[PDB]
Amino acid sequence: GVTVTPVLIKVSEGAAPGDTLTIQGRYLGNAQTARVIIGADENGQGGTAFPASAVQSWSDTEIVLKVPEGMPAGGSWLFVEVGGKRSTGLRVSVR
Amino acid sequence: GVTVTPVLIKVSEGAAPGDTLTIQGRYLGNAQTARVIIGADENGQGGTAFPASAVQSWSDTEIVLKVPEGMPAGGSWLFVEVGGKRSTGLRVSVR
Amino acid sequence: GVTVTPVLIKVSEGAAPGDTLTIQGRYLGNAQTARVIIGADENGQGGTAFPASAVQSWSDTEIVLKVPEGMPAGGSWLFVEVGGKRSTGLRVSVR
Amino acid sequence: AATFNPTQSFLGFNIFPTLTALETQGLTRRVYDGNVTMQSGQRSLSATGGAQNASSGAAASVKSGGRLEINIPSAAGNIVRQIDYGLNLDFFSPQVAPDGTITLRIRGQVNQPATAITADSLPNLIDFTNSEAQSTITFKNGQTILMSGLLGSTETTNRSGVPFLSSLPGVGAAFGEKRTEKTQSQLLVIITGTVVK
Amino acid sequence: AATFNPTQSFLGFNIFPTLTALETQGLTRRVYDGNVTMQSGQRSLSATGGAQNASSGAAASVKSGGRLEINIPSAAGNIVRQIDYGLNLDFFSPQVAPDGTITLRIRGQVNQPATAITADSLPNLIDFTNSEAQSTITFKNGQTILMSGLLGSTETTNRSGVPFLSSLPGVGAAFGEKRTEKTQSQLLVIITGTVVK
Amino acid sequence: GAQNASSGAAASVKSGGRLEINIPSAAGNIVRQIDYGLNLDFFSPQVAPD
Amino acid sequence: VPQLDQVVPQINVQVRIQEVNERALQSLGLNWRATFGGFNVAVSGGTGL
Repeated sequence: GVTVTPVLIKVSEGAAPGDTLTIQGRYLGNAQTARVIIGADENGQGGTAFPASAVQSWSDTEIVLKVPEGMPAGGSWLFVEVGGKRSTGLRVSVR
Repeated sequence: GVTVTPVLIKVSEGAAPGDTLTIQGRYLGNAQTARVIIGADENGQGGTAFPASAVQSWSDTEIVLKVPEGMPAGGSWLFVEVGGKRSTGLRVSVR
Repeated sequence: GVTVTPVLIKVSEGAAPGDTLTIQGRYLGNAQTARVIIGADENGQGGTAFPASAVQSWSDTEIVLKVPEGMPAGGSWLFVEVGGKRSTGLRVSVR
Repeated sequence: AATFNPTQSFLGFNIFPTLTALETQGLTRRVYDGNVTMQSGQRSLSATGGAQNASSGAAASVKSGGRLEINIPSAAGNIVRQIDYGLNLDFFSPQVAPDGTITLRIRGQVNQPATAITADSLPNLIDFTNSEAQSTITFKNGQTILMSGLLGSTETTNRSGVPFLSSLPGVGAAFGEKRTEKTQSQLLVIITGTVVK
Repeated sequence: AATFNPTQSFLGFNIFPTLTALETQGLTRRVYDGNVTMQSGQRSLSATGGAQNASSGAAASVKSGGRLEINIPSAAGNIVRQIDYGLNLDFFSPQVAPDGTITLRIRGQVNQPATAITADSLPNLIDFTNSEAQSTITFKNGQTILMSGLLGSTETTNRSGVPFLSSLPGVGAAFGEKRTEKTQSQLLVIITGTVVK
Repeated sequence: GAQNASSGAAASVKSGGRLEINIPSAAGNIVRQIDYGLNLDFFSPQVAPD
Repeated sequence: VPQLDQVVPQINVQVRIQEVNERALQSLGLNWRATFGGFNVAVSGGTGL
């Protein structure tokens, strides 16, 4: 059902608990079909998924999130998995 | 949880006991997740960590410290360890 | 604790007993951690250390001394040993 | 690679195995620390002896390594060059403010010939392992700043053998080969300076 | 590298070992101390004999070593050069103040041909081990200043053998090889001067 | 005196190798440098007060 | 002069270039030759029957 690889083009700065994280891409799907994973390595392994309650908006070209409490601070990789298919990643800095 | 190597870009001068030491970097994390080590060699071995009470500010791109009493005077290397991952070092001169 | 080699950049002239000798460098440490040695050869061997009472000022980039009585007149080499680590030398002329 | 022979028949079972295993590591370090003393409005020096050098326009310099002298006659102008290898540090336009703020252009370069020069070499193509950086930085008296950094990594991880049996975890290497390589690298260029009273 | 032979069978156990171990040190020093006497507003000398030299524009000079003379005819202008090796010290623009403050540009250079010149050599490419520095300094009568310094270091530390056994501490060398090398270097250029009454 | 593709860059970083080419010609000598490995060039880096 | 002599920002820019490649090969082939009375049949991959 999902054949095309999602592409991540831009993420914002900051990402402290309570801040707003914006992601922009191309084939990003639905909030009912996909999920955002943070804290992963270069290959997408590891990492923890954002809760569904963290999603403020989700279009096919933009995702807006609220950073929860308990994310791993430091540098890590962010991916979007649409229908089980992994996107291209971007490096994000959790505060 | 921490996959990206922190980068140290700038340190200030001086560093006498009671002075303010400022460090600037990129993926520097949290004061609850990371620590600053001074007095190390080129490879990060040796050295003593700053106490948690020495931290005045800690963003992901700037750390501000108060130099305690008892640090080894002379030249040495400074590193930041974020989530167990070591950064690139800078040479610092403890007075 | 001291990993970086101190660098000696400039010394003043004269150095007769009772004169003021100024040394400028980079990683020169503390007067409680380091000492100045005069009368050494090219390799730092030999030579006599200045007394601690001869020190007027000691920053990490400048040392000011008072030349005592009894130093060996003639040409010789001056070194600063910071934490047991020897610097690069400069030739000095004791009057 | 299996065959069948309907005309003969071997006696019993023979297995004729052969094993091979190898491990390796390496680690190369190379460090340079250069000082130069200079003035604020320092200009370049034009000596050059008639040869062309990439550090002619530098206010200050320090070198250690080798130097290739090239003298090729040509009808459009002779090629008379100098190529320096080893360590090259060039400083351009070093203005200093009354505060003690230092502005500066620094190149810095480490290079080696890829293969040795053997007096049968021709100056028409030379290979020169090389690492370089250049930029302008500003810092105050006594501070330390990173001008450039570079982190690398590779991996090759080949594998070959019997279908579906060479891919089994652990015992896969009993039905073919396996090979993996990994590399890391780090390059750092760090600058500091002081005012000499 | 293990094999099995199901057709034969050796008698007993044989071990056939072989050991190799090597250690080495080296230490090279090379020192030069040059004086030149000169005046404040001293200008350069233009003799040159028609050949081009990198020290033509120097107010004062001192050399010791060798000198390559190059005479290549060309249609764009002949290449007539001199390359000096050994020690070269050049002084440019030596103004002195009534205080006794001396301002000066100094080059200074130590170099050698990498391989010997053998009368079958051609002047088209020459290799020339080299170390050099140049800058402008100012100091008062009797003081001493470092114009340049350079500290180096290398390390190679290879290792090879049986997987997981050649990496064991101490006994690892019983299952393969091991090699380590380390190098240090120091280069210092120091200047002093006095007024001659 | 050699021609390099990164001459007009405001900042640079390289790691790899470098080919030096000296070919005499009557229309102008070919004196070039070709860099391989990694080349990163930055051109015209303006920054706003934001 | 006060506007042309102001402090301008200093920045650090990081660029990451990443490249991954993967391969997979799979060969399989039977190559026989049968001889019964009068007949000689050979089947291969390059040439057919």
